[PDB]
Amino acid sequence: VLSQNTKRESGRKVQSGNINAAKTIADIIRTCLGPKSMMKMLLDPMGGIVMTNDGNAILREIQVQHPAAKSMIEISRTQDEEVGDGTTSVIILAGEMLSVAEHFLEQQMHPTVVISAYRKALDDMISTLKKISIPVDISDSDMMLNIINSSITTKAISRWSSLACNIALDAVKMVQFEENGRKEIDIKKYARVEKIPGGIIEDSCVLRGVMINKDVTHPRMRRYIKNPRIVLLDSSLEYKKGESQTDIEITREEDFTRILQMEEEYIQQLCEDIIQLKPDVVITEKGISDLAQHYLMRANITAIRRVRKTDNNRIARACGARIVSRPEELREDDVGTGAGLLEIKKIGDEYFTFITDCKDPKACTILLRGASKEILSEVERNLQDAMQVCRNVLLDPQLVPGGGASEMAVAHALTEKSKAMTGVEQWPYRAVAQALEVIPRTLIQNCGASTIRLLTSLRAKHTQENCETWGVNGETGTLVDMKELGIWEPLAVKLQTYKTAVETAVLLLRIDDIVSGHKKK
Amino acid sequence: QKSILRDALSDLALHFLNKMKIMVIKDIEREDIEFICKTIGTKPVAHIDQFTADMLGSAE
Amino acid sequence: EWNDILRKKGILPPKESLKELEEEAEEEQRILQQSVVKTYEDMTLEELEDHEDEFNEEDERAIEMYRRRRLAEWKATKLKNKFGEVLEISGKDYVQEVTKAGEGLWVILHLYKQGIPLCALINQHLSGLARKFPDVKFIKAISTTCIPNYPDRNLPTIFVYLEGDIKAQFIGPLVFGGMNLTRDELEWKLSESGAIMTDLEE
Amino acid sequence: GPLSVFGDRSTGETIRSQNVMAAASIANIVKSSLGPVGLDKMLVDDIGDVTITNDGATILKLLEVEHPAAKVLCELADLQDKEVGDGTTSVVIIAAELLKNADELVKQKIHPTSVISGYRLACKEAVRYINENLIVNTDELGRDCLINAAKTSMSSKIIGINGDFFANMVVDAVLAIKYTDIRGQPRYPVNSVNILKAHGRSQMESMLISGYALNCVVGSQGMPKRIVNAKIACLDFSLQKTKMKLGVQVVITDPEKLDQIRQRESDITKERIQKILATGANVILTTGGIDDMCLKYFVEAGAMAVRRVLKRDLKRIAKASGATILSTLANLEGEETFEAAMLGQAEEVVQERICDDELILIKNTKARTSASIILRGANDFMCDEMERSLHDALCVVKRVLESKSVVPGGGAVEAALSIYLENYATSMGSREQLAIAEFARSLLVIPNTLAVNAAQDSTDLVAKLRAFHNEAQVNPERKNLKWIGLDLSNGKPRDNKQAGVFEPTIVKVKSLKFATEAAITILRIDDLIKLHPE
Repeated sequence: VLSQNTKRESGRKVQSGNINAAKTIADIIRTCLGPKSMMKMLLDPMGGIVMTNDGNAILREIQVQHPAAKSMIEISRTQDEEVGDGTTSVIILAGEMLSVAEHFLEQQMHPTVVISAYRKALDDMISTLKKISIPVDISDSDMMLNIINSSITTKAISRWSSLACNIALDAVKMVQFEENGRKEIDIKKYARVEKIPGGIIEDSCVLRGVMINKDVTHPRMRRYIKNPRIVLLDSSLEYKKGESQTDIEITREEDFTRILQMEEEYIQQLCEDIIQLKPDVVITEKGISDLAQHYLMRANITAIRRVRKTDNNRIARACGARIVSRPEELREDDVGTGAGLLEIKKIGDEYFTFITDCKDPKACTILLRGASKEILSEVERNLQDAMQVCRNVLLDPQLVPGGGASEMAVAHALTEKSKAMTGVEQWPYRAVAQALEVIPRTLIQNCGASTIRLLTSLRAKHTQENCETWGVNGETGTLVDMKELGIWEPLAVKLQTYKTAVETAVLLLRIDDIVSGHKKK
Repeated sequence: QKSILRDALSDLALHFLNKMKIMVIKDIEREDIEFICKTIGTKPVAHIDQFTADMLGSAE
Repeated sequence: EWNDILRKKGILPPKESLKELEEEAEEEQRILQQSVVKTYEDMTLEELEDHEDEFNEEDERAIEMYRRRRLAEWKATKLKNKFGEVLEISGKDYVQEVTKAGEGLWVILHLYKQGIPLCALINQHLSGLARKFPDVKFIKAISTTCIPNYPDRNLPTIFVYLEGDIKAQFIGPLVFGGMNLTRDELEWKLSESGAIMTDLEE
Repeated sequence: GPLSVFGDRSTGETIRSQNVMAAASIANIVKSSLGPVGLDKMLVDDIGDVTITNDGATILKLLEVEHPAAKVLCELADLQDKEVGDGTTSVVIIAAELLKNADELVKQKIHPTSVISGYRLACKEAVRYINENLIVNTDELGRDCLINAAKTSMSSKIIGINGDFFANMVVDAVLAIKYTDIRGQPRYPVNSVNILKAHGRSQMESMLISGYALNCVVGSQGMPKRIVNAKIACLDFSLQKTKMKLGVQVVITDPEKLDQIRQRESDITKERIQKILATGANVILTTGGIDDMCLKYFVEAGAMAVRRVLKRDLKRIAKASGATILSTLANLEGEETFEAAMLGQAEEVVQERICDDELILIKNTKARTSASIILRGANDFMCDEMERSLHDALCVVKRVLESKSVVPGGGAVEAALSIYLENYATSMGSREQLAIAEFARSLLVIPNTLAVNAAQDSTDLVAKLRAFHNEAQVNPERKNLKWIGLDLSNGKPRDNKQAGVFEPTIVKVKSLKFATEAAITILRIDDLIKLHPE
C-alpha cells in the first residue's frame, strides 16, 4: 500500500492555508515603504544581530514549515536580483491581490477563469503602462541625483544624500566601460565595497582609484610614490616543485652547494628578467621568498604580494595594465600606467594601500567610514541599490511618477476597459485593480493620518487626466502634484514588480493536492 | 578481451582506431569468447606476432 | 487544571517528562560549534607558507613552540618512510620474519599463487598501496614454499601479524572475490585491521 | 500446518480483492492530472524541498510505495512515459478500472483464463481499430499540426495561457534539426536542444537561441569576453603541467639539469599552445581544466578559451560548429603536430549576463545551425515545472514527426473504442464475449473523469458522445460523427478536430498494449506467501 508517515490532504483547506500564509507574510512587512518608514530588526538563526527595512534581504532570514512561504521567499529573491528596490512592494501587492482572489474563489469560482482573468488583466495594464510611459534624457546629473534621493527617501540614510547620492553616480561612470568598443559593461564585482569602521558618514565616498587593505612587505622600501610602474604576475617567485619526481642520487664529491647555487641563480635570472623592463611596483597573488625582494631592492620596487584574484581583475581594469605569468614573456604592452598617486597610510589601527588614479578608471573601490559593521552594511546595500537604479535608468531612459499614483491611474484605466469588455471575469478584474492601491493605504498608515477622505479625493482626481502625475504626499499626509516633489521611478522596475506579483499569484492558485513526508530517491 | 591490472584499450590507440574507422569494443568476459569461437568461428590472438588471418573471421 | 493538581500531588499520569533530552542535545549541538576555530591554528602545518592571509599577530612564544612540535612530528614521521616495494623472501628464512619482524611494526603477510586474476589484482593493489604507506612491511611469496603442499583452493589468503599474534584474517577469495574489488576497498580493510587511519565512503 | 512457517499466507478472491485494493487506490491520487486539463499536486520531501508536478509518472517517481504490484503499475507508467510521454497518465487509471471490473467478473465465477483471453483479444482488436479508423490526418498539415499538438500536450501545463508563443518557440528549435543519422532516414534527436533556466524577466518573453548557448564563463576577465569573429577548436585533452606517466621515471646524476627539465615540462605545454594559437583558433573549449599560465598566453594572443566543458556538450558544439573533437595532438605520425582542418567557425561569441550571471552565446556557426532555449522563469520551482513541460513536449513532438498520424486526444477515443467493442463481443457464442464486452466499459473511465475534474455532469456528456459514436459505428455514413468529442471548458460535445486536441496514435496503441500486459500480470496473482524479515 502507501507508506506509513506520508500524509495526503486535499479540499478547501489547502487553499485556505495558502491564502492565510500569504496574507500573514504580507502582514509582517507592510510598514516599511515611503518617506514614513519604520526600521525593522531581526535575528539570524546563527545568532547574529541585523536590522533592515527592505524586503528580501531580511525575508531570506526566515525558516518556515509551509511550502507557500518558501515560494514567497524565492519570489522575494527573484525581485532582489532583478530590480534591487521596492522588494516589499511586490510582496505586499501579491499578498493583497491574493487576498482579493480568495473571496472570489469562495464564491463558486474555478481557477481556470481566474488565471485567464490574470492573463488578460496583466496584458491590459502593461499596455496601459506603455501608453503612460514617458522617456526623459539621462544626460543630466541633477536628474540622477534627484532619482537617487527619491529612492533613498525610503531609507534612513537620506540625511547625507546631498553628498551620498552624488557618490553613487560617480561610480556608475568611473567603472563604466565597453569590451572592444561595444557591449557597455558596469560590473559591481569591479565596484568592490570596502568599509573602514569609525569616521563620519561624509568622509565616506568613492575614490578615483583602487583601495586594498594591505601594507608594505619590507621596512626599507619607500612608502610613497607619485607614479609607480604597474606589473601583475600570476606565478610565485619561489622555486616551483615541477611535476614529476627525481630524487637526485648525489654520487660525486659535492653537488648540494651546487644545487643551492643553481637555485639562487634561477631566482636571480628570473628576477632580473622582471627588472629588465624596469618597474616600480610588482604585485602578485602568490607568496615570494626573500631572495626576489633582495634582488628587487637594487631596482627599488614596491614588491607587494598575495593579492585577491578579483582584486587583481579590478586593479588591472583600473590601471589598464595586463597580467603576465612568466618573467620571460615580459614585454612592453603589458605594463600599464595611470598610477597617479600611491600611498601607504595608517588608518585607525590598520594599513591600507592608497593608489590614486590619474587617468580614466574603469573600476571603483569605496571607502565607507561609519560607526558599526551593521550600519555600514545598511549603507552598502542602499548604495548598491543606488547604482542599480542608476544603471537601470542608463539602459532605459524611462520614468513615471512615484508615490503610487500610477497604481490608481492604471486601475481606473482597467476600470474603463472592464466597462468596455463583456464577461464575468470583470469582477475579479476590477477587484485586483482595487487590490493594486494597497500601497497608498499602507503609506497613510505609516503616516497614521486620515485615510478615507484623502483616498476618495485621490480616486476622484485620477479618474480624469491631467492628474496622473499628481500623487500622495507622505511627508505630511497630503495630496500634491509629483511634478515638483521629485519621487520618480523607472518603468522597468514597476514592470517587473507587476509581473512578479501577478505570476506569483498565478502560481499559488492552481494547487489541489498536497503530499508530505516522502523520501529523496 | 576484458583485462585486469592493465588497460586492454589505449587512449592514443583509441584515437588511432578512430582515425582508421574500425569499431572498438573492449571488456569482454573471459569465458564466452569460446562461445564466440563457436559462434562466429573467430580465434584468439595472444601476440601481434601470432596475428594472422587464420584467427580472423568474416561477417555480413 | 486537574492534571497539574494531580502532578503536584501524584505521579499517576506521566506527561511532564523527556523535555530535557532535546534540550541537552541542542546544548551540545551549540557547544560543538567552537571546535572548528579552536584548532584552526593547531592543525595546518603550511600556515607559515600561508602568510598575508593567516597573520594578525605573532606572540613568538606558543607559535614558535608550534613550529618546534611540528618539526619534531615531521622528522618522526619522515624517518620511517623506508618501504614501497613488496618483496619476495624465501620459505627457508620464513621462521625469522614470522617472529623476528620488529615489535610495533605491522606486517601484512600476503600469501599467493600467481596466475589467477584474483591473486594478480590483489598483488597489484598491495604493491600500489606500498607506494602510499612506506611504513608497512609487505611480504609476498609462494605459499607452497612457505607452507608445504598448501591447499591451492585457499588463496589469496591475507595474513595480519605482529609479535607472532594474528590480529586480522582474510582467508581465501571468499572475502575478496570479484574483479570489481578496488584500491580503496583494500585500504579500507587494512585500516579496519587497526593498522591505518583513513576515511572511505564504503 | 502447510510447513510454510516463519511467514504469512493468503488466498481467495479476498486477496484478489486486495489486489484491487492498492491498485484502485493509486488511481484516486492521480485522478486530477488527465490529458488536456488537469490540476497540479504538491510534494514535500523530508528535507522540505518544494516541488510541483502535473503528470502522473513524474509525480509517483518521487513517492514511496509498497505492495510491489504497485511497483508494477509504477513501472508500467514509466514504460509509457519512456515510450510517449503524453497519455502516460491515463494508463494507471484504466488499469485500476480494468482490475476492479475483472475482479467482479470472477466474482461471478468465470474461469480466469476466460477473462484473460477476452482481455487479450479485446486489446488486439482495439489496437487494430485505433490504427485503422480513429486517427486524424496531420501529414497533410504543416506548421499548424505542430502548434496544435504542442498546445494539446502542454495544455495541462501552466504555460498554455501564452504557450502559443512558447509552442512556436519550441517547435522552431526543432524543425531545423534535419540530419540523416542513419544515412537514408533523417531523424530528430533529443538533448540536441539545451534547456537553460533564467529566473529574471517574465516567461512571456522566453528566449529562443538562433545559434547555441552553454553555461560557460571565461577564466580571467582580462580575457576577451566577446568576439565578433571566432575560430573554434575543441579538445578532449586537458591542459596542465606535464607529467609523462608513473611508468616512466626520472633520475639524473648531474644536478645541472634541474632548470632544464623544470623548464621543458612547460615548454611542451607552451609550444603546443603556440601550435594551436598560430593556426588562428580563437575559441578553445576543453572538457578538462586549464592552468592559469595557458590562459595568460591566451590573453597575450587575445584568443578565447573555456575549460571544464562536459563531454557531450563539447561533441554537440563541434557538430554544430563544424569543429572536430580532439583528444591528443599526435597525428598519423608519432611526432605530434597540429592541423587547421578542425577550426570550428561561428559568427559571434559573447559572454552575456542574464540575471546576475553570464554564459557563452554562439551565433551562426559557419557550418550549420543549431538551437537552444533560455526560459524566463519566476521562481526555481515553476522553472522546474516548465523544464519538465518542455522536455515532455520535446518527446511528444519527436513522436509526432516520427509518426505524422494523430488520434484526437483527451478521451473521445475512449468512448469511441467503448462503442466499437460493444458492437463486437456479440457475434460469437463464447461466454468470454461478456469479459470482452467489459473492456469497452472500462474505456469509459477516462473522459468522464475529466468532466468531474472539470466539475461538469460527465454522465450526460459521455451519454451524448457514446450515442454519436454508436450511430457512427452502426451507420458508417454517419461514421464522421467520430469527429465529435467532449469540450472540457464548457462541457460541450463538439468537434474535437476543430479545436485541435491532438495526440499521436502510438500513444493510445502502446497504452493499450502495456495496460493489457500489466493487467494480465497482476490479475494472475490470487495467492501470496510471506517470509519474515531479517
